[PDB]
Amino acid sequence: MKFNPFVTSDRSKNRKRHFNAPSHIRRKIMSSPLSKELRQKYNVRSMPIRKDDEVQVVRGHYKGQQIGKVVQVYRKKYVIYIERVQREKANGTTVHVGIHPSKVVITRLKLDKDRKKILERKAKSRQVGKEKGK
Amino acid sequence: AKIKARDLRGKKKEELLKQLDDLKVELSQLRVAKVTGGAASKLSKIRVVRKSIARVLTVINQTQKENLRKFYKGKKYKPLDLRPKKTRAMRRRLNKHEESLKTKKQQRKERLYPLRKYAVKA
Amino acid sequence: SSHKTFRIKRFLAKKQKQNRPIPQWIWMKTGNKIRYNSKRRHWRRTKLGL
Amino acid sequence: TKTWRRWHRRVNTTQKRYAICSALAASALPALVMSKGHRIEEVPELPLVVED
Amino acid sequence: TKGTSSFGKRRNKTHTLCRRCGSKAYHLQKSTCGKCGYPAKRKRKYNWSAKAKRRNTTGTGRMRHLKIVYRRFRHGFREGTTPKPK
Amino acid sequence: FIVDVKANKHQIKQAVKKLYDIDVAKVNTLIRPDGEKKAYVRLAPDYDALDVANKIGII
Amino acid sequence: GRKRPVPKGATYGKPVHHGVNQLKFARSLQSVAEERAGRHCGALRVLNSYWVGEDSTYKFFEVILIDPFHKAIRRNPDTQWITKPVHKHREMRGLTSAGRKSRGLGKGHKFHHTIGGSRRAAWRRRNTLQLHRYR
RNA sequence: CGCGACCUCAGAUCAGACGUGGCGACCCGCUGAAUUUAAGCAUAUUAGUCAGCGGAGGAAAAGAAACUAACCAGGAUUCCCUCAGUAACGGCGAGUGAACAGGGAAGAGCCCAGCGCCGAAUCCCCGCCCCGCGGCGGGGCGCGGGAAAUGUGGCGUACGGAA
RNA sequence: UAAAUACCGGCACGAGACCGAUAGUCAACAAGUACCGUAAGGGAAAGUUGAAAAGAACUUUGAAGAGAGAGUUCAAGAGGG
RNA sequence: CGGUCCUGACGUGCGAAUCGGUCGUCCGACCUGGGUAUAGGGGCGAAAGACUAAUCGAACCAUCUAGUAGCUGGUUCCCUC
RNA sequence: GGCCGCUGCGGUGAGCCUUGAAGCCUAGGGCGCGGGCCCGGGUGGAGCCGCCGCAGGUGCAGAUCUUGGUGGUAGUAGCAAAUAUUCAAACGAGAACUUUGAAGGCCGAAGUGGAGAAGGGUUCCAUGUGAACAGCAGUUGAACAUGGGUCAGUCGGUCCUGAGAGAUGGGCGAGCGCCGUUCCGAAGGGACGGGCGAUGGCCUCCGUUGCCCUCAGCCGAUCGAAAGGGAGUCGGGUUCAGAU
RNA sequence: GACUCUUAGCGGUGGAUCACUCGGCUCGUGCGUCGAUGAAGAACGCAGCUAGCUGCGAGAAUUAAUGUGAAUUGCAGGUUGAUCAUCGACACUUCGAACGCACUUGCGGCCCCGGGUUCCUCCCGGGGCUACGCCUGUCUGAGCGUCGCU
Ligand SMILES: [Mg+2]
Ligand SMILES: [Mg+2]
Ligand SMILES: [Mg+2]
Ligand SMILES: [Mg+2]
Ligand SMILES: [Mg+2]
Ligand SMILES: [Mg+2]
Ligand SMILES: [Mg+2]
Ligand SMILES: [Mg+2]
Ligand SMILES: [Mg+2]
Ligand SMILES: [Mg+2]
Ligand SMILES: [Mg+2]
Ligand SMILES: [Mg+2]
Ligand SMILES: [Mg+2]
Ligand SMILES: [Mg+2]
Ligand SMILES: [Mg+2]
Ligand SMILES: [Mg+2]
Ligand SMILES: [Mg+2]
Ligand SMILES: [Mg+2]
Ligand SMILES: [Mg+2]
Ligand SMILES: [Mg+2]
Ligand SMILES: [Mg+2]
Ligand SMILES: [Mg+2]
Ligand SMILES: [Mg+2]
Ligand SMILES: [Mg+2]
Ligand SMILES: [Mg+2]
Ligand SMILES: [Mg+2]
Ligand SMILES: [Mg+2]
Ligand SMILES: [Mg+2]
Ligand SMILES: [Mg+2]
Ligand SMILES: [Mg+2]
Ligand SMILES: [Mg+2]
Ligand SMILES: [Mg+2]
Ligand SMILES: [Mg+2]
Ligand SMILES: [Mg+2]
Ligand SMILES: [Mg+2]
Ligand SMILES: [Mg+2]
Ligand SMILES: [Mg+2]
Ligand SMILES: [Mg+2]
Ligand SMILES: [Mg+2]
Ligand SMILES: [Mg+2]
Ligand SMILES: [Mg+2]
Ligand SMILES: [Mg+2]
Ligand SMILES: [Mg+2]
Ligand SMILES: [Mg+2]
Ligand SMILES: [Mg+2]
Ligand SMILES: [Mg+2]
Ligand SMILES: [Mg+2]
Ligand SMILES: [Mg+2]
Ligand SMILES: [Mg+2]
Ligand SMILES: [Mg+2]
Ligand SMILES: [Mg+2]
Ligand SMILES: [Mg+2]
Ligand SMILES: [Mg+2]
Ligand SMILES: [Mg+2]
Ligand SMILES: [Mg+2]
Ligand SMILES: [Mg+2]
Ligand SMILES: [Mg+2]
Ligand SMILES: [Mg+2]
Ligand SMILES: [Mg+2]
Ligand SMILES: [Mg+2]
Ligand SMILES: [Mg+2]
Ligand SMILES: [Mg+2]
Ligand SMILES: [Mg+2]
Ligand SMILES: [Mg+2]
Ligand SMILES: [Mg+2]
Ligand SMILES: [Zn+2]
Repeated sequence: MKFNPFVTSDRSKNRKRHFNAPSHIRRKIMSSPLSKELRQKYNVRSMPIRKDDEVQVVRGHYKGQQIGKVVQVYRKKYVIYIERVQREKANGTTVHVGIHPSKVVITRLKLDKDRKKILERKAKSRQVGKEKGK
Repeated sequence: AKIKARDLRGKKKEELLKQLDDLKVELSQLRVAKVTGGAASKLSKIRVVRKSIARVLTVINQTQKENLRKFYKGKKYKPLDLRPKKTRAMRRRLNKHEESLKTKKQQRKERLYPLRKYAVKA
Repeated sequence: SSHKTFRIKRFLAKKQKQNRPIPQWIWMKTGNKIRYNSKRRHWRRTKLGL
Repeated sequence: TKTWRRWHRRVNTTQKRYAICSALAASALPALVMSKGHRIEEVPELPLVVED
Repeated sequence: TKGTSSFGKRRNKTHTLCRRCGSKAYHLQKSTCGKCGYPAKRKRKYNWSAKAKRRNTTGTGRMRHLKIVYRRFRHGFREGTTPKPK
Repeated sequence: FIVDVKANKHQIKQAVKKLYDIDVAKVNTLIRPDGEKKAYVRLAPDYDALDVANKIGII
Repeated sequence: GRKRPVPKGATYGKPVHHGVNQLKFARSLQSVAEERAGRHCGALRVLNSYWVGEDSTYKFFEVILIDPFHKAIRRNPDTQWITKPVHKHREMRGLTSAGRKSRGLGKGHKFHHTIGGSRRAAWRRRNTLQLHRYR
């Protein structure tokens, strides 16, 4: 149950906020879970998706075990494009099929200084939380 | 290359002006190319040149106004631009010193009868 | 009339500028509901006031 | 509709306490509890009391 | 000649656009605005027309200064200071 | 040329002289029905309008 | 006195409201004087006024005004109360002595129709249906 | 005749400030109807209400008795319950209509003029120097300039005060 | 001269035994908009493809709108009001 | 410039006052554009209660107002007594 | 009296539901005196219901009811004011209407001609199209879409005042404000010239100057005419659309 | 056989019902802030392709700074920080209480600069001023107003 008297349970308000969130909030919404091995080796459960990460598709018509590289993150439509998840149009052109990041599992992150800083921050937060809990 | 603003603070007004004039000439050439029919590359560079103009002008203005504030810092009368622009009511309100100064009679009253700290047994 | 004032000429210029159909490349946006310009104005039919 | 419709009601304290007593008395009968629908079949004793 | 025939003699106007409110209600011979009373210092506003009151009030325009005023009040009208440089 | 509505013939002549380093004989101006102010700038007889257009970039 | 500004003495209504001649103004002539003095002197603030003369057709008063932004007034702790914005145009709202005289306010059983802030306040308190949640 | 004071009154693009207009849910001051009810209608009612005008604030107004009471007396203002649809008003018809005491929310008191006594002991402004400076203030120096005796400041205000 | 007091405007909020596109604000949408009146002013109608445009390549009759085949889709018995 | 008669045409018209023939006046109390003044119990009227934006024996717009009506119209499922 | 019906809330049905909810159609099977209800078939694609209580903006055939849609009339009334068309060719998928040539006609210089004022505001010009509009049709358009086009010392506004409107002073007014236009105003910021003091130019002589001396009426600020008053441009050529 | 009626199947016209809801309505809470340093409101302009809506102001779908940290997207285009959010520096067209006089965007005056002149006057461009009322102080004044000296 929610006890904070300054956040809503209003369905309409939550939908409006989600569909009108600015880009830097779209980034936070567009988060995907790391694989089992990455999760074990980083102590971090999820990471906002980036443009050049290897991922897998877990649900839908394109689910499988193949490793695909993200092509572009289309924040306006809340979908991401992978390098070989695509269908065939009528004329013969191949266009990409959008997939929600919540149905995708990250396989190998694109590391830079800021990404590493995010990972270490999340790891430290989970460590302090576990110390408090136990 | 990419004209930024960090590398312009340390410069001097004359080369700032000459860079601005060169940028304006480039923008004029781009607009001529646009009206005659040119390349989408130049059409896209038009906005880049416009933003470069904007940032050069704002750096010039900021440096000039900070220098002028330093000039008028010690003076008692200064331009309305350099006066603080709060709301009208907050400009008309009594200032901090004179809304706190008090009469000798009631200050003597306060010093003779200070409000004490006391407790009452249950 | 041929005898105009600067203000009335400028107003007519603006109305003429805004009397225009929509470009088709807006029709392909994501959240677009516009299908045509519903604020058109034909000189014979609507007389613009004034 | 108006905002000054009589929304709230008033009940005497004596009969409010009467109702509380009646509810507590009914909550100690296995027939009444099972009729209300609780799965109390394996419960050892219906006035279930546990230590502090 | 009471109707159709007499409608043809209407060729010169009685109202033009006024400088203050931009509505075609500036009487030319009177030199007064029918909607806002432009020559008068005070805005023309009446309590028997709520629709007219709400058609052009503070909520209808651009709010150029007053929205910035609200934004600055949210922080208390700070001046002279800048955020801590990196 | 197309100039802004606040320009007069003296300013237009001086601006053309400054920007293009040419001599100006006379200036005709009108305001188009669109709102922009067109300018007809005639040059001194010893300059060549074809050459000026070539250098400015219109042809 | 004050006569009713009605065209040609034609009050379209009931006979009770037909009079236009023998009517009187609610406020006093001293209050009217202070009002127009302050109205002309917009930047100044009116304190009080007194009586200096009268003839058949005129009365004369002297209104005491204070400039609120003079520092000799701003820096005095016993008379800087007049600089507060709440005292802006006292004579317009009937806060000066002459304005208060015609408001019928004061202690006692004679001023029962003013108990509260003012006459309007008393009327509003009395003419309101208090509807409690439980009544 | 001229010169010098004071008094009343002028002109300044004189130095420095201030007001104007907007919104108007709530508030203060004026002005103020008629539909309607009375089974007609004129007093009355609608109603000090709508319309109209002016003036503010974050609240406004009120406010520390020229009070209530007739008791073994209470003790500024404002708000809630009750007093009470009561006393009273009313072609005594229709209708209208408080306050005191009691219980609570809050709770805070003060200042002048005047009579007096203190060498005007009082205040504003311009200049330099030192500091502070986005609420223009503190200190030192001017045989610097004004306001003020047609009355500034200190003590002092009905609970008494002064020596 | 603060407090207890008032608040259908304004800046943020939270909730509801409320209405659910002829309802609820006139206005769920480019609504005080289109439009009407010389003017004061008056003032609407108008939501929904699909999970994803995958929005029908190509063949053919016709000048063309428009059809017959082929194809997408789970469904065109969802073909751009 | 006006509008007699045919009481003609039309009379869901070409037209919310038009058409045809026939008619009155045509140097004057003449016809007319633009500017200007007079505003609603008011204007203006060679006077018909005429005209005052298709509205005049008291214009138009918003509000008081959801004005009152002893008077017309309507008033939503079943069975049983 | 309703185990008649509608919407929402509190409890209850280990209720129903993508192996298919609501809704809709049904020559299907039934129940109830009735209000109505339950099954079967089809369509549809995401929610719904029974019992115990609670609440209500809770049940339509009518109101010259409101909004929206659709009929008969009806392929009907009508597309009849102002004399009138014809032959051939071209483009074109397609010609009674477009264009060109020829013929026959009308307006008849108070015009069905050539140009302006008010008003309209891009309708003006070229190309392209023929979805919609032009009450038949269109190869056409004042339609639609792309693009172009209005050049001034000597045309006019700009200036003046007219009938009139309108500030300051003043008066009145609770007040927004109103009256008033020379009337209860210290209503001139100008100058022939002389002197005084400062300045630049070969400080010659003059100019820019601050003061004194001297001289001095405005009918009242200001607005008010694209037909009134008001100096000054004509000839030839030029575009697709502009020419003093 | 035509036409007419009823019924059912299918297909039309039409948008009822059902289900949805970035919208309202009501209640409650905190704050409770405009303007001559130019407000509310109006007009006109600004995007590579842009009409409306939105944002903005000749620096014109924004500059600077802070935070976040790899995008925007309908089509093109070219990590020492793209985009968003915040917003404290800068900037902010013409009207509008609206301010030189009028409201055509017409006509001025004073001062200082750069063209001209080589200040000698014109003329051009730019910048700063030029409203009403009122308070304090300053300067210049007025009066057969009350005086004093000569
Ligand atoms: Mg929390
Ligand atoms: Mg004292
Ligand atoms: Mg027309
Ligand atoms: Mg007129
Ligand atoms: Mg007002
Ligand atoms: Mg009366
Ligand atoms: Mg009264
Ligand atoms: Mg008080
Ligand atoms: Mg008295
Ligand atoms: Mg000054
Ligand atoms: Mg005000
Ligand atoms: Mg009656
Ligand atoms: Mg009756
Ligand atoms: Mg009657
Ligand atoms: Mg009466
Ligand atoms: Mg009364
Ligand atoms: Mg009122
Ligand atoms: Mg305020
Ligand atoms: Mg107060
Ligand atoms: Mg006392
Ligand atoms: Mg009783
Ligand atoms: Mg009464
Ligand atoms: Mg009491
Ligand atoms: Mg207490
Ligand atoms: Mg004293
Ligand atoms: Mg709650
Ligand atoms: Mg609908
Ligand atoms: Mg609706
Ligand atoms: Mg519906
Ligand atoms: Mg419905
Ligand atoms: Mg639909
Ligand atoms: Mg949907
Ligand atoms: Mg289906
Ligand atoms: Mg379907
Ligand atoms: Mg007749
Ligand atoms: Mg007839
Ligand atoms: Mg007939
Ligand atoms: Mg009259
Ligand atoms: Mg006559
Ligand atoms: Mg008669
Ligand atoms: Mg009338
Ligand atoms: Mg009625
Ligand atoms: Mg009867
Ligand atoms: Mg669905
Ligand atoms: Mg309901
Ligand atoms: Mg019906
Ligand atoms: Mg026929
Ligand atoms: Mg015909
Ligand atoms: Mg003939
Ligand atoms: Mg012609
Ligand atoms: Mg002609
Ligand atoms: Mg043409
Ligand atoms: Mg046709
Ligand atoms: Mg010439
Ligand atoms: Mg003039
Ligand atoms: Mg006047
Ligand atoms: Mg003229
Ligand atoms: Mg003329
Ligand atoms: Mg059937
Ligand atoms: Mg529909
Ligand atoms: Mg539909
Ligand atoms: Mg644009
Ligand atoms: Mg930036
Ligand atoms: Mg950054
Ligand atoms: Mg004029
Ligand atoms: Zn106006």
